[PDB]
Amino acid sequence: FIKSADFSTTYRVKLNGTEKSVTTGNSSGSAPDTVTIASDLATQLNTISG
Amino acid sequence: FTVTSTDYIIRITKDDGGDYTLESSDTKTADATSAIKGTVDSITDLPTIAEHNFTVRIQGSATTAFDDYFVKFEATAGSGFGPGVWRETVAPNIDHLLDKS
Amino acid sequence: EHNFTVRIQGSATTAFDDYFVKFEATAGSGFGPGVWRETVAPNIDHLLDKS
Repeated sequence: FIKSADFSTTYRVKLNGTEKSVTTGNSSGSAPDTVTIASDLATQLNTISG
Repeated sequence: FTVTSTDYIIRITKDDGGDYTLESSDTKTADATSAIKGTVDSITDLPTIAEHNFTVRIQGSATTAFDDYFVKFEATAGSGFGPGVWRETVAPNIDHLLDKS
Repeated sequence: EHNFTVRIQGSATTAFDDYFVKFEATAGSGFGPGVWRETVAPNIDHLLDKS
């Protein structure tokens, strides 16, 4: 569950001992959104076999 | 579908009277909109103005040992649309009268 | 998702033990908003042999 988003925030998800990371943009960038952050996290953790 | 708007209220009515789904959300918090339909969470989400005799169900919390209940609307003007009060009512489409004969 | 089971860690500080909550979609099936209600723990025998 992703609740909210904030400028210049790196998200780390640990599954089965491995970690994948995504860093959002700063204030000068676009407004971050939980939908895009979750989509990126899903497509990066989907590479984990099993 | 019949769609009409007044103030900040978008009235929806299906011509054949059948049911449908209803859900809305914005791109920041999904709080500024309230897609009222059938039953909802808590009475705090009720808009101030409504149509009289409008029936909405409220999901009670069995955590508090209270079951569900319903709230009905009556306009302050006595008819039509306008501000009014929500009071604990009976569920609709249910037999509720005793044959006095 | 409906029929989803999650456990809530109770607080013995308040003299209430643990419990569980289950989900049922408002649409009646599939995914969608719904209610979380106090339920029984899963994977446990819960019926009486009526015979």
